[PDB]
Amino acid sequence: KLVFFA
Repeated sequence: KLVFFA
């Protein structure tokens, strides 16, 4: 899994 917030 890969989750990325900006």
